Amino acid sequence: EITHAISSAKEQVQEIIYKAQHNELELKPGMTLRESFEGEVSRTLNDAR
Amino acid sequence: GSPSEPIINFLEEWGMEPLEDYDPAQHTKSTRIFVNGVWTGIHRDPSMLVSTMRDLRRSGAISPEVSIIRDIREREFKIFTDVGRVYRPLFIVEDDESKDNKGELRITKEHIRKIQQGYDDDVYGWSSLVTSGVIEYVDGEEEETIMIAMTPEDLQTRSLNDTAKRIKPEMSTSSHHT
Amino acid sequence: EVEQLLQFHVATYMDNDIAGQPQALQKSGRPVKAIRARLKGKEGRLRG
Amino acid sequence: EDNNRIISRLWRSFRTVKEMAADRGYFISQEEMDQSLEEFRSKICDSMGNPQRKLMSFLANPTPEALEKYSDLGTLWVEFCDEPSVGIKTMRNFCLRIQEKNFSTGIFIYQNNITPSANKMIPTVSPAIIETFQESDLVVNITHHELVPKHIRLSDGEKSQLLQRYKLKESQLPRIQREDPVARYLGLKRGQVVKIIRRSETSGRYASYRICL
Amino acid sequence: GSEKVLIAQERSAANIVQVFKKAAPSPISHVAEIRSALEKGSRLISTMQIKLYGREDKGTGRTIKATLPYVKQDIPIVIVFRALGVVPDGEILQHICYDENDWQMLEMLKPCIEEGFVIQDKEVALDFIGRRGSAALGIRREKRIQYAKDILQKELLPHITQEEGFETRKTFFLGYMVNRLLLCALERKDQDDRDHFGKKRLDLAGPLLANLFRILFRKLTREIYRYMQRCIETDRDFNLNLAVKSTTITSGLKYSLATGNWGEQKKAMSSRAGVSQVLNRYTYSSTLSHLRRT
Amino acid sequence: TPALTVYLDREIALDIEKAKVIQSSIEYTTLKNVTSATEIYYDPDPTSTVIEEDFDTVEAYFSQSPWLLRLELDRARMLDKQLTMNQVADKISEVFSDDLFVMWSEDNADKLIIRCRVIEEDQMLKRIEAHMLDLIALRGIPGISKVYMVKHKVSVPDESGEYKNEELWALETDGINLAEVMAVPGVDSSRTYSNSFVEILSVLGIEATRSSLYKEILNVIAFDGSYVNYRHMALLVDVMTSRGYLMAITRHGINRADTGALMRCSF
Amino acid sequence: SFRFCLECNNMLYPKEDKENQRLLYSCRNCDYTELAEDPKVYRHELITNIGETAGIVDDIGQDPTLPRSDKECPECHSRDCVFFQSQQRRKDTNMTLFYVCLNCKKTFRDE
Amino acid sequence: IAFGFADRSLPHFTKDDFSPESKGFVENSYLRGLTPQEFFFHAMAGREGLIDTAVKTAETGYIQRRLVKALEDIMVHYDGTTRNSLGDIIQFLYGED
RNA sequence: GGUGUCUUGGGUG
Ligand SMILES: [Zn+2]
Ligand SMILES: [Zn+2]
Repeated sequence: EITHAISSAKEQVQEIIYKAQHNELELKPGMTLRESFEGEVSRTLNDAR
Repeated sequence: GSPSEPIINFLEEWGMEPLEDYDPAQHTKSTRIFVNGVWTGIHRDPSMLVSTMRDLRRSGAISPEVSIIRDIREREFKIFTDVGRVYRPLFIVEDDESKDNKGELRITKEHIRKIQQGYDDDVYGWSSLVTSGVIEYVDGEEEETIMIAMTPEDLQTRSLNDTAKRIKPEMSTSSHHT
Repeated sequence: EVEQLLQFHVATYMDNDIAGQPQALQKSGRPVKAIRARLKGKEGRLRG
Repeated sequence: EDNNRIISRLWRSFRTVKEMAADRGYFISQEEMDQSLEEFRSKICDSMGNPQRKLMSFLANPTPEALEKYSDLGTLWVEFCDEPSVGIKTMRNFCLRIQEKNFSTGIFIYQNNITPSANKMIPTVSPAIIETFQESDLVVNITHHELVPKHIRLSDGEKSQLLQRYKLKESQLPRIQREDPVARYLGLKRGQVVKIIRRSETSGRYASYRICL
Repeated sequence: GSEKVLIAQERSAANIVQVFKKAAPSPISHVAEIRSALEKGSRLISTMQIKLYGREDKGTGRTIKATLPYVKQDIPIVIVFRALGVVPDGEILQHICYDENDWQMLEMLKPCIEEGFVIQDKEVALDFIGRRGSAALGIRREKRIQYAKDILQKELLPHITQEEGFETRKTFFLGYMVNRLLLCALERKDQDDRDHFGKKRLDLAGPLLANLFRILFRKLTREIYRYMQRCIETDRDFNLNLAVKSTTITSGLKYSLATGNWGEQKKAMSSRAGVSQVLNRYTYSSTLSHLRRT
Repeated sequence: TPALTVYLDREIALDIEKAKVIQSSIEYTTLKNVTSATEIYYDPDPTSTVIEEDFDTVEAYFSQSPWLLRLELDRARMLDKQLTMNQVADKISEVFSDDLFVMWSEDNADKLIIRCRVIEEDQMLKRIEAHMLDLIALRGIPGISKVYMVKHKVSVPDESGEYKNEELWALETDGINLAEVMAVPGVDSSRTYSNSFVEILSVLGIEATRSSLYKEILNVIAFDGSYVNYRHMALLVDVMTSRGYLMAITRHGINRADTGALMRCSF
Repeated sequence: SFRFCLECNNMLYPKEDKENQRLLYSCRNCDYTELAEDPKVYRHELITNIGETAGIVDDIGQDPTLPRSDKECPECHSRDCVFFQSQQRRKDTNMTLFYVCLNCKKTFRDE
Repeated sequence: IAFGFADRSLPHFTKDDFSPESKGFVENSYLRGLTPQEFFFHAMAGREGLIDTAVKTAETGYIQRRLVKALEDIMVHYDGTTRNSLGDIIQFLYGED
């Protein structure tokens, strides 16, 4: 179960990376595209753990 | 620390052009060569110059503690013979992309047999390994330009399922590692 | 010159931390422990 | 357009001034309290729409309660001046008119700036008192803010009672600056004591006292 | 009778250009700093910053001014290119611009050209440098020129060379430094990393003893001079075995290695302390670690 | 990090379009924010032109110095900020009444342009261009560099008296201007709050300063779930506001009291 | 892009020929004054993109540290290309990539 | 984990690799054991913690010293008031209750 | 019956 959850989070992060590289990420107020990307990835990985 | 005279002599021999022969109207692509932080010339083709310098260092002609740092985005070639640089040894992966020996370690079981013996078959110690081109030294700056495999098993991707041993990393983003 | 030497000795007898001048020094190279330095700091009279 | 905004801001400032006057103890007609934006524009603006600031200038008399309580409360004059920059000329006229009709207190609301040479005439015009406010400052009534509790100036006898109850001297009280926006809004003079009742999460209600610097 | 170990000293590298950002309430925004030293001796010689005056949207003049050693006021860059022997602004720019197609850098270089438009020859700019050399008052122009020319020759990038007739190489290094400055200023490259371990050096027993011995031996030679000043007056032959007070170097080395204060004894303050420490012999691994400390 | 919390009027506080209009009204935009690239053109004849696009515009604007400024305004930047050519040109003429003569292309024009005329003059044009791009305001309160559309879960009683949550749009903003934002129509002028209690003191008085100071200290302490009893922080904020002005906890604050010399020296 | 003097090798500044109303260019050192081609006298940019694809060299294929992708090269149908993101270092820049083929050295993109 | 090297965290990764493993995600547990890269990143984080612990205590002690000196002369008096050494009133009733 | 002073470096809490 644990390794499946970690693999799922790695796939989610790879999808966020694809979205950011193909200019499809949704920004946040008071926050840059790169800072939004980092915040979303950190949220994803913290919830994975 | 090491004298910079042989470095300068090799650079002048192999094709470095001076700054008294510099004209930025023509040299829009040339790579500038630094020796100990001193800009000493420019070259038309850093590739063969760095290849020859690395072969000279791995053959013993150049002091093993000499940094050879190519920068590609900045179009620079920096050679250091400074005193006080910190360095560490690494194995040398065969990187010439022309022979079946490509992509695996240059050190073999004959070298280990010689190291256990303590002499070559016509004293064989660590320095003989360093001078035979199977281990070289890298400082922090040169470390920027290299691609280090973590373990000798990482040189080849394995095809497992061991619930106890830790998963050695996938390393999937990159199609082919060099 | 000599009256100014007197002025400097009297000053550094009381305060050896005067801005923009050398410090009254001892034989060993250390500066003199002036009264102000006796009174100030973590280790001075008031806090120490 | 921008004329509507200017008129609206001026009307808001006028409403704040009237609330200031009534809070300080002067009697204001109940109809002039509820002065509306359109009725103000009717009574002040022109055919061209620009407003006559000489009609807003009113005269206030002490409410009988604020006379029984604050025996030193005279008659108030409030003037909206017409010159954006104000110099020694306009202050000279204002002080001459205030002393001319024995007005006790004169509030002088200006627009842009009051030059120091004019500013110097404020204290040398005893026994009358001249205060000035900027229109930008008067747009919002700060005593309506939730963080500003209600200030009530004590009378001389009540200040004496406060000092004797606590066996206090004036210098041993908490203090308020004469330039404090709520002290400026209340016309506090040196030595006068406000009473400040305010919310208390441990006791419900708490009365504080500050003396004016 | 006490075991002493020399702790390796960490210092920033020498002969490398580093470009730094600055702070908001500072007119200076970008600073290229280089320290210079020679391959022989490995001793500091001179330091030379090249600052970028003018904040973002403030400080209308976005000129760049160097800071040469031994001068009080910061000289504009075109002035020093002219003092070094390249007056025409086209040649200065060409020494700066390797690629004519680029336009932003050429657009950021004009205010410098305007603030240093007055000068058209080497002597006047070099006097302008001379008027700031922090020396005594009232030196005449012809030798103010010699002082400033000496500053431009030596104490300006001594690692390149300190001899005359090679000013073009110093101009080329100035162009490289200006280009790195502009690349950092135009956000086309990130600012240099102070903590990068490849830009640091470790000073072991060798260089430390070299520094201390150099200090003490210049001390000894000054003593020898102050003795040969007196004894030679007598007009006598002297055998030099009574002319050298050997206790100076011995006492200095012993004092530094026994106290740790790395410097002359009378300058214990302003000297590094703890360079030498009592070798830790509590257990074997503590000794092995203490001998490898930094 | 200065910041305001701008409570909206209730009618606005529930609708989102009205709140966004108030947001647009409160935010500060300069000509930099909508400018792509500025030129300088030599136009020797005011009644004619050496350019081939804007000749019709000035022939329709007609039926001084020969130095012309041709600045371009991107389309999407205007679109996103509800800004058109008309308001921008009006604002430029508001502060450049007679030292400047402005030509402007129309909003539907395939190129959004502005042209200006001066009334050796190759450097006053540069100074004027810099000063326009860096000092012409269009709308909003100076000092408010960003505005956010934030959501606050206030709990208010119902018509039955029972407390129920209620989801309202409020405003947060970078930078601080309490007095001028408090005046802006559509804002609940009686509830605007600032995280800089020096601003509170300058605007609202000393009692509001005490309240704000306690609010900040309670926020900093209770951030991580720590609980300090009320009376201690009440005492700390009462000492800092007792004289009528903010007394910092430093030598510069403590040592300006009237206490004995030995206390002050001991610190 | 301002030029330089054909005689004094300094830079020419704008000026006005009031007797012909034509923008000349005056040398502030010499007396030479030539007719110009472009009536632009100044330029200023804030949304720029020079340095988008410029961070590429011929021998960028020789870099052994660049990650290699499987994108098809539009030019030579080559199944091996190294890739990297925008070499511009501003804060608001994209994370969109650039793609360099090792066969034709033509740069391409995923668009 | 920042790109301390040029465009990478460690020299065992390729440039511009934003995957969790490159920028400091440790997939293993303590029981399973960390890889060398994960070991180094966790060491960086622990070092950050040690620096914080070593360095913030001085600021905190200074703050508490200043607070104590500011409030040292304040006592509840027999009439209930809270006054300083000058006798000036800070609160008319302690804690307002 | 009277067991001296100051700095540097390494640790413990
Ligand atoms: Zn010329
Ligand atoms: Zn291809």
